[PDB]
Amino acid sequence: NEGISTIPGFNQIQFEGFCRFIDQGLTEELYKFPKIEDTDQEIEFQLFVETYQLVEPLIKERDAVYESLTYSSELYVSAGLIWKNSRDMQEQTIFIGNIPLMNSLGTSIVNGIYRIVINQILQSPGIYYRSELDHNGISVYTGTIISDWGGRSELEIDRKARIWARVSRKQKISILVLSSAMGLNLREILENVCYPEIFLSFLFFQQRCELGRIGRRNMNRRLNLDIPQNNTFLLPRDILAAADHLIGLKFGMGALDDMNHLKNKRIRSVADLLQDQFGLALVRLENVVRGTICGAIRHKLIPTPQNLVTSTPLTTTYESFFGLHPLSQVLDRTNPLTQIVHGRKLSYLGPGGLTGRTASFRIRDIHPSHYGRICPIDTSEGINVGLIGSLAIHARIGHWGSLESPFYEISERSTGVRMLYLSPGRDEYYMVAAGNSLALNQDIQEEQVVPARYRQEFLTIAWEQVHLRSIFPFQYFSIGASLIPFIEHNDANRALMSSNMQRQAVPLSRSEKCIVGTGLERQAALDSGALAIAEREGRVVYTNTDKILLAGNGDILSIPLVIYQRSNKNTCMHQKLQVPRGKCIKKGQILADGAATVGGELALGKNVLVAYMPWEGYNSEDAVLISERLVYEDIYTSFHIRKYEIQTHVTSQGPEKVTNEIPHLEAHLLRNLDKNGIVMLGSWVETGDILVGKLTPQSKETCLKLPIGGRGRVIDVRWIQKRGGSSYNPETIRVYILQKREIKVGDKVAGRHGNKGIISKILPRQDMPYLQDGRSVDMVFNPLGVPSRMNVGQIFECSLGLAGSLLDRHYRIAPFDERYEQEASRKLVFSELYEASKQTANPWVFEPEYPGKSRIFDGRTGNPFEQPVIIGKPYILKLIHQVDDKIHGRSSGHYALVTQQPLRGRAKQGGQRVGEMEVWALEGFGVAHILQEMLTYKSDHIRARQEVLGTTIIGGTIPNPEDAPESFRLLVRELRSLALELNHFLVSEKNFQINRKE
Amino acid sequence: MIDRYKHQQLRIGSVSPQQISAWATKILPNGEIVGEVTKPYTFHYKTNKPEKDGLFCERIFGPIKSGICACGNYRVIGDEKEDPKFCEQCGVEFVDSRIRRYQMGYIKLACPVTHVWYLKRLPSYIANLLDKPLKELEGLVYCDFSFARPITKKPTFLRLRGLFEYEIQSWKYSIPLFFTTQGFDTFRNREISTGAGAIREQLADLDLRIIIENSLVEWEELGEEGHTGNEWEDRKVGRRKDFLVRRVELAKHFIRTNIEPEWMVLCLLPVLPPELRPIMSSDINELYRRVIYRNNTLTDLLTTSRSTPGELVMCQEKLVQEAVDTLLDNGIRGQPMRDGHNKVYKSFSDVIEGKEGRFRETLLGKRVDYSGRSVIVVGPSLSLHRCGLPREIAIELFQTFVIRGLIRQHLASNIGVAKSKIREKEPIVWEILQEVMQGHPVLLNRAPTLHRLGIQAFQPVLVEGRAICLHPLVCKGFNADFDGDQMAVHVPLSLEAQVEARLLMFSHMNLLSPAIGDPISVPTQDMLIGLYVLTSGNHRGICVNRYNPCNRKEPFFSNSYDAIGAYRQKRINLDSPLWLRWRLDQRVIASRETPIEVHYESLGTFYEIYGHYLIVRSLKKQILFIYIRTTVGHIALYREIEEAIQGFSRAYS
Amino acid sequence: GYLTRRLVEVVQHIVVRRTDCGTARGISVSPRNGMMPERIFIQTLIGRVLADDIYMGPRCIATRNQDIGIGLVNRFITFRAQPISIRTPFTCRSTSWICRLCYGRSPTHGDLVELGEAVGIIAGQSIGEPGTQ
Amino acid sequence: FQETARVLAKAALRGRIDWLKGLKENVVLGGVIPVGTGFKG
Amino acid sequence: GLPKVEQVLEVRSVDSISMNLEKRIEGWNKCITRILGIPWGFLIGAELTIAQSRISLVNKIQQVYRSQGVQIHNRHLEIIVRQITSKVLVSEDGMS
DNA sequence: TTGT
DNA sequence: ACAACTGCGATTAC
RNA sequence: GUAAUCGCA
Ligand SMILES: [Mg+2]
Ligand SMILES: [Zn+2]
Repeated sequence: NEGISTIPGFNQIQFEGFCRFIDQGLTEELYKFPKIEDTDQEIEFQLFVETYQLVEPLIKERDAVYESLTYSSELYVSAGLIWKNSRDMQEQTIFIGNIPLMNSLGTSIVNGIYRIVINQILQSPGIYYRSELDHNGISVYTGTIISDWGGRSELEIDRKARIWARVSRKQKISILVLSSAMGLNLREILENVCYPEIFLSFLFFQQRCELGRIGRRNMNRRLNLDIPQNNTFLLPRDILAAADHLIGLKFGMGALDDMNHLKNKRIRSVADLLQDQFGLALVRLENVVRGTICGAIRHKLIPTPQNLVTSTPLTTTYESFFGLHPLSQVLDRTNPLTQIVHGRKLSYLGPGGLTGRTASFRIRDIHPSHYGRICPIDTSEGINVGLIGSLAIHARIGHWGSLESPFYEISERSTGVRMLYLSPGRDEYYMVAAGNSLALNQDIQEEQVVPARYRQEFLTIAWEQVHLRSIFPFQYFSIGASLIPFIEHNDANRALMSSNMQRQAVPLSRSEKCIVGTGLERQAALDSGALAIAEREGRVVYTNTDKILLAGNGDILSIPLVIYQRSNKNTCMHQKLQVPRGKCIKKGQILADGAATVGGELALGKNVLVAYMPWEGYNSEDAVLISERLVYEDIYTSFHIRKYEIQTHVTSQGPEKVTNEIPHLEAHLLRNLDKNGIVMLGSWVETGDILVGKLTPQSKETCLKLPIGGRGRVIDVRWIQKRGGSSYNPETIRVYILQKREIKVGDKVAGRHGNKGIISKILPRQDMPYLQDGRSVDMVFNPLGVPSRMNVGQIFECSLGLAGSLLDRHYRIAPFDERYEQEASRKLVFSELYEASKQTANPWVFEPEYPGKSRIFDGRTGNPFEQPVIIGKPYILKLIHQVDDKIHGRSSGHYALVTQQPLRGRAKQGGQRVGEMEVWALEGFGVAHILQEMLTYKSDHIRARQEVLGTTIIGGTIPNPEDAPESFRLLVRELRSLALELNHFLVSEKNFQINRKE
Repeated sequence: MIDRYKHQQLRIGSVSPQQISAWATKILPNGEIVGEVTKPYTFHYKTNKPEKDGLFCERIFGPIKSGICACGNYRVIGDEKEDPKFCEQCGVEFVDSRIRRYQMGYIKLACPVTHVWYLKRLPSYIANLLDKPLKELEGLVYCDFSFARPITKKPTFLRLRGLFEYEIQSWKYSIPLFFTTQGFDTFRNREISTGAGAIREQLADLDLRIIIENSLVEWEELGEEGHTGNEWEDRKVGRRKDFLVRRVELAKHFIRTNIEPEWMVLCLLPVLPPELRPIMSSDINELYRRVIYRNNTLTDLLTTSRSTPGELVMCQEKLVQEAVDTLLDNGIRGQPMRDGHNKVYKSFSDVIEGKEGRFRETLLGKRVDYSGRSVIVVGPSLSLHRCGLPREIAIELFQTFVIRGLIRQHLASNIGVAKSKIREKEPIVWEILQEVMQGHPVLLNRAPTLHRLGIQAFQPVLVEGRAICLHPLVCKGFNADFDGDQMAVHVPLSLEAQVEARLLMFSHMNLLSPAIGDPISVPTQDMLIGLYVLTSGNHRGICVNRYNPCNRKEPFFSNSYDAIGAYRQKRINLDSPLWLRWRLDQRVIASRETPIEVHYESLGTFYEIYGHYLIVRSLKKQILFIYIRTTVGHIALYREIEEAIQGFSRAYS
Repeated sequence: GYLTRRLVEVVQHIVVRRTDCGTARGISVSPRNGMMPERIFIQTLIGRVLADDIYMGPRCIATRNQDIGIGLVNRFITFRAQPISIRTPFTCRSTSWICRLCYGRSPTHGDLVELGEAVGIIAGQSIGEPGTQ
Repeated sequence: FQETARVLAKAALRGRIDWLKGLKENVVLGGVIPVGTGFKG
Repeated sequence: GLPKVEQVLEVRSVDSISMNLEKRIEGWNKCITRILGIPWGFLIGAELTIAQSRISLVNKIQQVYRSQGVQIHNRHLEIIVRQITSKVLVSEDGMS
């Protein structure tokens, strides 16, 4: 009913999954709970499943995220306990536990953390019929039956009939024996099966037969069976049929099954995981009920139903699931695009799925079945390549667990038009043509030829024979790839790089829309969740920075805005009002604009003038030369907020005490602290200052200091008293600093077309090359990247952007504009440039001799360059990786307790690692002393290291260490714990004496 | 040429229980012996203090603090005044607490245990020495059985002489009552033994010479006609022969290695030093507590009464041996023995073996002090020996050197004032930092260090930024592109290391790849484009002229300097042809083509016009003038190379 | 990465520790044996040390213990030399170490490998690094 | 390098003696490697 | 390519490296026992097998590297090869 | 898983 | 039974 | 201090 005439919601998948869960999965799980009766009198407690009612959360989301509490709902079910002596059943409602609730965006709040549930792709239960060719002889044919639990009832055939099951570890097993054990009398078996001559010539249980509803259906499909859907059990007729098909495969009457086909796979959504978690929680609850009944019998007391049930199992189960499950990950909130793209991921790796190493090559390639249902250019780069992928824009999840795609039906009928979400297996038996119909050759139009898809193949057929047509432009891609303008002119390899780099953008202090776009930024910003959308019609009577008042139908609703908040990836979140006071807004329109969004469209970068030429080497490899205008005009300024927290953990000996007056500290510090041991709001701090001062008696000084690189204003501090832990808990003090970061040498910039670079010099505007207009270019890029990485759409974008800037237009172009004609992008770009040149009379914009190229001058000398250069205004983004974060340096500070090597990590102030591939290079160069120094006194030799500082301060020569490092000594100790000795035992060549080194 | 003889020989072997005892045994001043671990307790309850005679005991291992003791009185080691080495009240010695790192312990085991490596590996050394099958030994170790004759060097009255006794149903109650009960206990060891005494008696009472003799005899017997038989029989004969050869080799090695097979069964188990397993609590220590608990329960059951049931003590012996197996090496038997959270326990074999094991993670790879990483950018005006280095990294790398500089000059009195001045970012600190590293070499390196050119050496130049500048021509070596790559920095402290870095590891000394000896540092992307534009040429044929010149180049320059000046003054274009006079060199590479036209006048001077040059001569066969036809690009490249060579030669003097 | 690691281990020990080991045997390199590729023959001869004198009539083109160069290879292919005896790590008299003459010219600078150089590691890296392509 | 425990048990039972004429042997021991400047001539 | 490089170096089977090489090796192993007697048959067979295996092992690796344009010097391949072909296996018949 |  | 790239950095969960 | 997960080049 929805998504067949417009782009569906990006978060509709999680929405419908959570809805189906709450609708049916809770009741289905509550139905299967057993009747607790563990006694001689058989005192029985029961839960009335019909009286299942969830309750609204006691706290709001804005309070859960603030107080680090979970956002859940209360499950109340009426229960009846029939006592043995009372001979009656008292009925009361019990609080089983809390069930987490999902937001409209798909995210859940557990312990104050935003977490998303990534979907998993698992093979569907069924019969599979693979084959394998033997080294010598005929090819072996095998049929595997897959169960919901994961049972494998294999069947094999040798050169003879030899219908042997591979269930047993032994050589083989008799299929006739299995059929006789099933119930067959050895006569009806041969009577029912086809080709009975072959069968007659040849002369644990619950989990294998636990076929799902899906399993039943599939079994019926492959092996024609009329077994009702309800009977989801491995019937012997199914086995008989399986055998029949297997023998038939030997004579050529069969078709093997492709296990990479989607129709053979199921998708597990948040509902499937929540249902299993609820079942496990119910099992734990039944165990706890049995235990408390056993205890009440020991204490000679018949208790009320409330006394039996405790709220622990449900809460602890859901908490452990959200905390430790491999398919529950924290939401990435670097930019609004990440929030939406995170919930569309489909993963092969997971609990019950292929591990990175396990996955065969075949698993990781596109299968023709993935067309329109999965993204063919969005994967995870690394060892898990081809195992983590996204979900198509127009896809939906089906009733049977299969992803479905929208296909138009061009076949003539009563309606003559349909949009059907065909499942993966069904679209194979259809002629799907993605081409247009704008061709006439003096014959009827239906006689024209067009490429089409049939039986997982490509072929050319007449328009009379095509049943389906793929009209939607964004049907075969995902949100990440669809945001790439002119994607047809870019290589498929660079598309993945561009999709990955769009995810890294940092929201800037100011936002500007893109001149050239694909038109998906609107719905992206709509479904991102960082936008204020009204839920009621009315008028905006009052406008304020903190809140917005919307008066409608005699009711006033207040919407709270976000003012300089902090995301999970240290990126600022802020919202600004868009609508003025006194205008009407419908239910759905935009009230305010969040970060990285202006005018309701996603805006992850800026539009700057760009020239493609080499400049004095500053552009070698990939490197960008940028002007100072981007610096002193705050074009790429961004705000980053980092949090630091230390809990006041109360030890058994003494609790921690927070005092401002702490001795043994210099007077230059502690200025920011208040009367209480905490920094004040609005205080500028730097590296090595004290944020929270604690006496820590148990006295000492476990304080909070700033690390290297932390220089920002203290925006807010929170004193968080922790409760609900069944006992007094430590208070938490969270400080927040805001670091304004400008664009600097070493920062990464990127373009939507896969172009990435690192700034190398900030030249002034006077030295920058200027156009014939007189304006200096903002950035200069290397023109040799285009033939290397094969990105041609960037040129188009630059030019169209120049044209737009001059004519004050914004172009939202759907991909694959060459379906209309040939060189449609080129025609559009050249036409818009000419118009700009005519309207604003700048002849330079369109040069008839070389369209799209102009001749610029040098800022230094003032002489024109020989060849023309490309001048445009592309959309450049600033990436999260920044130099400040990557800078690091260690002299001699801290060591590991056991290894005694220097520590790891930039935050921990640790050195760099000399691996085996570097020791090899050092040995090849022949630098023995450098290797020895690095392996002993710069790393592990405690005495030598202690002496190094003294020798360097005094200035004396550092002697060569002769003792063994701590790593070797450790080995000796370990090996001798393993009862193995190790002695150096050096022998002097002078006097032939053995000397042990300890 | 007598070489410098260095002789170092590491040695490994099985250690006797006496040595593992002497690794821990120590004699206090009072006269007690310390070293035995007997209690599973690691630390006190809500006191965070080491428990006595425990896994972390101060008495047996050492004090937890330097100069402090568990008794409560601090002392100074090495003082002039006489001080007792160890407190009379408390066993802990007054020493620096580094000993806890290097000090070992040992738990005495009432019932012996068998090493997992020797027993349960597919090649079983115990099953090799004792010709008894591996299944029999694994049973006798794990499943209650009996071995009839474990001693062959003592008198034996009973004539059982059996390999595996599957049951004790044989009459033994009438035999024990008949003999004095103490007497029965005395000879039961020579009689049927069970669990861990039979293996030790077989390994101890054994003659390796008789073993090699019998194995050689059986080898000589077999192989006469086994190959003639079927493949199965030949395979069995071959496997037996290989087993016999391995037995011979093991016995021959045991004869002359001062190592006894008795040490394969562990009477006493060593305990790792406490610091190496610091409690946060480790599994090592969890398994240690488990084996300690099981061993003390076994000792209690043994010391309680001899009339105790054999089943209980045997089951506790099996539990002790399984705990010892899980401690030493888990996973060889195939049983994971997970924790309370269904997680497998780590063992010493898992610690040593693995990529993340002891060897590869620690010994062959480690991190160093004096190191920093940052992103890399192009510095296109640097020399092959110079590299741009940020100041915030240099101040941390060379911090000790600038401290020494502040101490030497009258700028800082002490180390603290100098460190405070360095933290304050005073201007003199940067001057001292510059003066410090003018002759110091920096070792840059990259994470994918595939070849030997991944690590090189440069001269650090102080820059104002956060990005490490690198020379462009040196990028190929590091496979570096400025798209986000990062690099590390290393400072050689010793003078020998500085000499090595400055002489061997510099870029000017490594210009040829070690694969085929080809130039690795060459113009790649933009310099190649510039050179190609310089030396490309000019439009020669129909491109330069619209009509044939038959119906109907111009500039003549005496010096290359004049042509370059005219190009700088925009008089002539880059590709514009010209004539350049040469001083009798004829070094221009060209095709072997005869003159296209030769003009000979009456007086004797003949002009020879070639494709790219004109050579005027006279009647005396004397080359009067030579004019080369080229462009400013070729002469510019030639002049820049020649002037580079000449400037190098002049600067040498 | 995996291939680069294993190779280094096998040949890690080898280091040039002798100027000459005394071997009188050398492999015979002839073009017609392997279809006579000129470039491959030149690459094979360049960098090796001769183990036997090459005579074209009374004159000796190159004697023993001499390092072949591009000019010598060109003279050999011009004079159509018969199978040439050169030194190689195969004809060395030891497996733990090699000598300067058996190894030949150093790839780094262009002279005999100096004593103390570890050629084993170098070869492993020179084989592993181009394995990416 | 691949089977640490096996070769360790084998060398322990045999009693092997290793003379540090290799690079990784001195690397583990933390000493001067007999290569280049570490080769005494 | 690179999988073929790994294969030759780890000599899993001599048929993998070449069929002609395995044929010649088994032919020598069979025939050389007849002629040249006991003391001068094993040595000459070992030398012939070493020569043929080294020549083969190199030619294969160098061809695999040159098919893609990678130019490597035969010396580096030789050092490694020597180690592969530097040990001998005593037969089961002789024990002393 | 893939092969050893 | 054994092994299957090198390192770095970030987070949360114990 | 260890895991899980993602990213980086
Ligand atoms: Mg790169
Ligand atoms: Zn296009």
